[PDB]
Amino acid sequence: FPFVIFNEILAWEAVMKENYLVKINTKANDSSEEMVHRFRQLDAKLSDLKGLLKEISSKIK
Amino acid sequence: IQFGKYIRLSCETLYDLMTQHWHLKTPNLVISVTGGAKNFALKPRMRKIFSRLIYIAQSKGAWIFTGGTHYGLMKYIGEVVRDNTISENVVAIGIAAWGMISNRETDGSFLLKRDPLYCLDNNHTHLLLVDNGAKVRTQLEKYISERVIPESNYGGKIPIVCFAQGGGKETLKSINVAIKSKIPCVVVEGSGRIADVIASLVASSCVKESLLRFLPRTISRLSEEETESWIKWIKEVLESPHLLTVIKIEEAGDEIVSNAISFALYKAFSTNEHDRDNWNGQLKLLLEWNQLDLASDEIFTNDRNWESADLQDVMFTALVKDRPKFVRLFLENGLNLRKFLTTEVLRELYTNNFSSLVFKNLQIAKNSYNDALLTFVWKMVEDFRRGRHPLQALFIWSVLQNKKELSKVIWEQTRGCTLAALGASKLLKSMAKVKNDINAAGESEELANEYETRAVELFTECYSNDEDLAEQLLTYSCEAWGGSNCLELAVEARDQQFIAQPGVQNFLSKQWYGEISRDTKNWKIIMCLLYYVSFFTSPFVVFSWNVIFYIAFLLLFAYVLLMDFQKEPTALEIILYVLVFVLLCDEVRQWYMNGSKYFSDLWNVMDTLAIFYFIAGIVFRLHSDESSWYSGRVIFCLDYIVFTLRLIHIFTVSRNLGPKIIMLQRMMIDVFFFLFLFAVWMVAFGVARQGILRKNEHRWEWIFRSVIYEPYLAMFGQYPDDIDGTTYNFDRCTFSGNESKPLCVELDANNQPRFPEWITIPLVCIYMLSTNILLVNLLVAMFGYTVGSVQENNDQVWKFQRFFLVQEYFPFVIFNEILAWEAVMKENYLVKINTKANDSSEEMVHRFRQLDAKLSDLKGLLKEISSKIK
Amino acid sequence: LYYVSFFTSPFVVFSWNVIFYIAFLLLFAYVLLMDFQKEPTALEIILYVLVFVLLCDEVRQWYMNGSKYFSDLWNVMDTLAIFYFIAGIVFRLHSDESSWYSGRVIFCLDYIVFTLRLIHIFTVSRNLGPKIIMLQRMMIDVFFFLFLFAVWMVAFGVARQGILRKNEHRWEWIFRSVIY
Amino acid sequence: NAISFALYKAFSTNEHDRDNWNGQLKLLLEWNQLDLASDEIFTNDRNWESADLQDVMFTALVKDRPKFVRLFLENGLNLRKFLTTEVLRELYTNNFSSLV
Amino acid sequence: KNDINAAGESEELANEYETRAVELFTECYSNDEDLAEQLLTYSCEAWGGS
Ligand SMILES: CC(C)CCC[C@@H](C)[C@H]1CC[C@H]2[C@@H]3CC=C4C[C@@H](OC(=O)CCC(=O)O)CC[C@]4(C)[C@H]3CC[C@]12C
Ligand SMILES: CC(C)CCC[C@@H](C)[C@H]1CC[C@H]2[C@@H]3CC=C4C[C@@H](OC(=O)CCC(=O)O)CC[C@]4(C)[C@H]3CC[C@]12C
Ligand SMILES: CC(C)CCC[C@@H](C)[C@H]1CC[C@H]2[C@@H]3CC=C4C[C@@H](OC(=O)CCC(=O)O)CC[C@]4(C)[C@H]3CC[C@]12C
Ligand SMILES: CC(C)CCC[C@@H](C)[C@H]1CC[C@H]2[C@@H]3CC=C4C[C@@H](OC(=O)CCC(=O)O)CC[C@]4(C)[C@H]3CC[C@]12C
Ligand SMILES: CC(C)CCC[C@@H](C)[C@H]1CC[C@H]2[C@@H]3CC=C4C[C@@H](OC(=O)CCC(=O)O)CC[C@]4(C)[C@H]3CC[C@]12C
Ligand SMILES: [Ca+2]
Ligand SMILES: [Ca+2]
Repeated sequence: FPFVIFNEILAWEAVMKENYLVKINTKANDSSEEMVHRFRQLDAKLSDLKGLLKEISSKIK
Repeated sequence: IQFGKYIRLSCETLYDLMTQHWHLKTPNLVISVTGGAKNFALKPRMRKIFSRLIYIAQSKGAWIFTGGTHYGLMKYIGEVVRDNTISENVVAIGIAAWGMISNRETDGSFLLKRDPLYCLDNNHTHLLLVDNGAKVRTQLEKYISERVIPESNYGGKIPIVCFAQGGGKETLKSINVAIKSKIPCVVVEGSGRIADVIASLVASSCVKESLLRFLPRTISRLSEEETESWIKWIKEVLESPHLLTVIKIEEAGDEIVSNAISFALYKAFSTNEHDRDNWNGQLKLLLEWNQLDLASDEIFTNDRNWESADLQDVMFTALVKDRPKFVRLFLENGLNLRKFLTTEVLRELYTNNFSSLVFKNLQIAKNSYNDALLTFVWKMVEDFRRGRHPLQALFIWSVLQNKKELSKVIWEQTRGCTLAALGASKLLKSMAKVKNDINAAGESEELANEYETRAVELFTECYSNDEDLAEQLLTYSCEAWGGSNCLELAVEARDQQFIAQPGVQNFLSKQWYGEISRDTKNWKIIMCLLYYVSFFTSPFVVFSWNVIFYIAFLLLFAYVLLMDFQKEPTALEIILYVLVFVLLCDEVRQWYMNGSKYFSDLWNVMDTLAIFYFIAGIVFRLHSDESSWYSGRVIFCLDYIVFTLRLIHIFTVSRNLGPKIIMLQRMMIDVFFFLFLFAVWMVAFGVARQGILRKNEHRWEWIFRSVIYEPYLAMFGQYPDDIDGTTYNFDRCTFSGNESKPLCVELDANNQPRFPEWITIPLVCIYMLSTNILLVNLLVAMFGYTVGSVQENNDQVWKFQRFFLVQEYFPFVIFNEILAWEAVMKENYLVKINTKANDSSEEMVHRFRQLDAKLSDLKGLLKEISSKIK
Repeated sequence: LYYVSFFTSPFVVFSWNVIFYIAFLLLFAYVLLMDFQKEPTALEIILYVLVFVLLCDEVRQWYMNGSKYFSDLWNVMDTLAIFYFIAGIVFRLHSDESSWYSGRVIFCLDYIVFTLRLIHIFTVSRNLGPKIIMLQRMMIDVFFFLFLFAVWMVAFGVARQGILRKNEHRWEWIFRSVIY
Repeated sequence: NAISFALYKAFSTNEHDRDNWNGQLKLLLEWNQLDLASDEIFTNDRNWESADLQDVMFTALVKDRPKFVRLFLENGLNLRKFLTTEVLRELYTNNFSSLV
Repeated sequence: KNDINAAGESEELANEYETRAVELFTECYSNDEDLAEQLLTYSCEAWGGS
């Protein structure tokens, strides 16, 4: 006891860190617990429906 | 080149260069049409898609054709290719245009501050430079798609996918000449200029209603004669939508690339008009990719052309390539698993695809932990390796290799699924105990705790129906799949949740009370202590008449030891020699009802040395010498403790003492910490207490009477009774070394006690503070946390060892419809599993999909009425 | 050289520093009780070597760190363990029983400080380990208890002297009856 | 989101500042309108070089525009090239607050 | 500590980047652990001291 006294690893992280930063900046979008964004996507065609009937209203008259 | 290889081409033999001199032939080819994007919005969704794309391309070993320059997506493609190649292989060939390269040289190294030219990308290892004064790239698309590979399930043809995301004329032209060529499988995305136009369109004026919301600032720079030509291209692009696939913004899920690549590769495979008859190739194509919902809807939902007899070669490759949802799809559409699992198919499953890393891990278990079911499977796995309920043999194959989702599929096809959910938990707990890995160990224990909870909810559903039918399942060997029944198989694997459940606990209480009508009262049976003889058949009474025999054994062993035990062994002392032989014979029987798990029990060691010290007591007694006859009585006295402390372990059945005695075996780490602190404090104080006395001999053992023993009595209250001052040399001490009194305080010429007494008095008062208060009262808190923490676990532990005490069952003692009932109830269980994923239904986003299915039908019906008025 | 590579892991280097330390305390025990004559005997000098080893091992902890070594609390106690030991050799080598006995008392009081290092050495053991660090959280519960006990001792002990009455009381018969 | 949208809609339609994407970016940087700066300025690949994106980057750091620092890096900006020895000197002497 | 809300928020962000490094390393360790354990020994081109 007194004798005691007297490349590939970086590339491996770069793939896995990239999948981490991807997983962060989309999980705010993968929250998605409200269909109020999908509610916005519904009424995008209801203006197109009434406008297409307004365009056919000029063709009969 | 230095910043790879390059070549300056001119507008077939290109492919002869890239393969015979350069790298390997490919089973895939993904092409990202861009390159003019010196500026590119690398959004996290566009970053997600092209990072999962190259990971997909590395599983198959593709080439990737990009723009080749150092900006935008091609810089990002090369960065993800380079990191994936270092950590099959992806080659990222760039195809640039040689008039747009900045610093042309003619092993040449490559290197103005606002140049409109392009820097070459560093991480494209092979570059193609087209000379002039897009064409040869699309011709290289058409040649590789016509290149015939015989070892493929695509019909050959080297599956080519084109990824369109950007905009401009240079890609809009490159989608037409893609689609004009056969099999481009162009895939568009919902982010970009042109790729957002073609995504929205899936009339000549209706096209220009789009592409001005998406490309408003390039048509104002365009002539009127060219915007009809731009409309003319998107006319031809939208002509064949079976080569166009969209990755929508709303599908921001997982595997959105492989659900877009394989959908594009299937849409250009089902429309060749000679492979539409070939449903086999479309199934093997849909099996490499994980597209299950396309393989069900497009292949199996017509009843068109199959026999469920050539569904076997696609089944064998669905097992070994880990397709758990496709094993389930082949069994839903008709596949006899007891006929598919021949003796040859299991031989090809146990020799080749059974990984030898698992088989060497079972070679570890042949010496480390020798069990009874492990030696049952070793003959079976080495039966086929040396080349019967075979469906459970496939279940063994899938649970050993930790295939979690596949084993849940094969579990639902067994005939005892109530049984095999425990035997899988036994095999998995063996492998999770042989620890050479950490995440593989931490997941194999997880799946062992899935199949244990799977067997728990099975049995509570079994028990909430007819319980005598449910209790009859626990006794079946079940055509000898395992060694033992469903009840003992949870015991060998220590499935404590399965025995703490109220079905088994009510079963064991019925088996312990025996023929006695259960729940009379516990008092009335003791008041009752060939119908009179059948009372004395229940193991509750056989237990009680082994306690009464044991207490009367101890009362005889008491009376022999105190009033009897003369020089020769008297009359009653011989009856004690008979009663220890009975307890010796009862431990011979426990060496006969078990081989070596009897020795694995701790308390079945203590009762052997209880007999071993007793038979040593008869040896020291029969010597007729008081130098040895008295030491015979001392061994019999010390043996009385070991026999009386067996009355603790006998009363672990009592439902009141029972949990508390097993609770007592959890305090032994709180005690051994307390004894460690107390022994160090005893030696530190007891040796420093000898700054009072001073001599050289001290008997070698007057030290331990004063250094160890006298501070030991201070814990129960002794407090240095008359050595710590104003107690002179009147008695208790010798000055000499005789007699056995502890020797005197060191003195002076004044014959005064030399010890300073301002040091020894606060030394004792510190020690009496610590070990009597700052230590024992600490032990209560560490006891008090233990009963707070392990109490809900001790109930499961006591209910677990409650089985062995019922399993154990006076010298006269020593010397069809049930399967049909489970088949209905198991069928309602497997129905309830595979629809509860659909009965989750907590989001109306599926109903949101059902809403807009008619809004296209509404606007289209108004488009159809628009032609009738005009 | 496979037998020697067993003795390279720090688990064994820890164990052979415990066995050395326990045998240091067993020698320090046997010197303090049966030995320790007027001149320092044969075995007593081997104790002077073993305290120099623990002095050199604290020099090394003053060399693997500069001042975070002193920021540790338990790396202060083992320095005054050596400092009271080297003070013990000073009071011993005087050849005067007025001072030679007080050399043995310092060596006796030093035996507590060296034995209470065996508490801090066994904070690795995964069983005693959490509980010894748990023991350093009770010192605010104890110092509250000692505060309540000392105020109750003085309030009762002084009011216990509506029994006796004198004027001198040695200045220290009070503490034998009011506190002790 | 209503003031800056109104100020942008009357800035992109002057027919002499529609060529000036630099002024429409500095306008959209004072207000925190990120989704308008992405969709209306960066989603055409119309006219920038990612070399005069540096003066708008330096004012996106010192005026605490965290979502616009992210927007300039998504659309191409070499941060190891933008952070010269001079830019860090102008970041450690002036905008590095001396209370810190 | 000369402020209170600035102190109570600077300790919060220190506990964000600590939990950010924890979920990084559990993702590092659930992959190849000898690769993950080799990260803990790198000076990493001498950014910090240790
Ligand atoms: C000199 C020696 C050999 C005589 C032995 C004396 C005791 C060791 C024996 C005789 C009386 C026994 C007890 C008599 C009554 C029972 C109640 C029994 O608890 C229950 O029955 C639970 C239900 C209930 O509350 O009644 C558990 C064992 C116990 C305590 C026995 C424990 C061991 C005892 C104390
Ligand atoms: C002079 C001597 C021989 C007479 C002493 C009488 C005992 C030897 C008898 C009378 C009460 C008996 C006990 C009464 C009931 C208990 C609890 C019983 O455990 C139970 O699970 C039933 C009680 C419950 O479940 O609440 C096991 C037997 C036991 C220990 C019996 C063991 C033997 C006992 C102690
Ligand atoms: C903090 C509390 C909870 C702990 C209580 C500590 C006391 C139990 C100890 C600490 C100091 C001790 C005293 C310190 C030294 C003296 C003198 C001693 O007599 C002499 O040494 C004579 C010296 C002289 O006067 O010349 C007798 C014991 C006595 C009273 C001790 C009595 C008990 C005391 C008060
Ligand atoms: C006169 C003096 C100097 C002699 C010293 C006697 C004790 C201070 C020593 C000798 C025996 C030692 C113990 C022997 C065995 C171990 C077990 C060890 O615990 C474990 O190994 C945990 C794993 C397990 O349960 O085995 C912790 C230290 C401990 C208690 C030691 C603590 C200190 C002890 C009591
Ligand atoms: C006459 C004297 C010299 C003989 C006394 C024997 C002890 C000096 C030896 C035998 C048991 C040893 C101990 C056995 C195992 C422990 C626990 C070990 O801590 C662990 O983490 C391993 C145990 C675990 O992780 O459960 C550290 C060393 C230690 C204290 C060892 C220290 C030295 C000990 C006490
Ligand atoms: Ca037994
Ligand atoms: Ca130290």
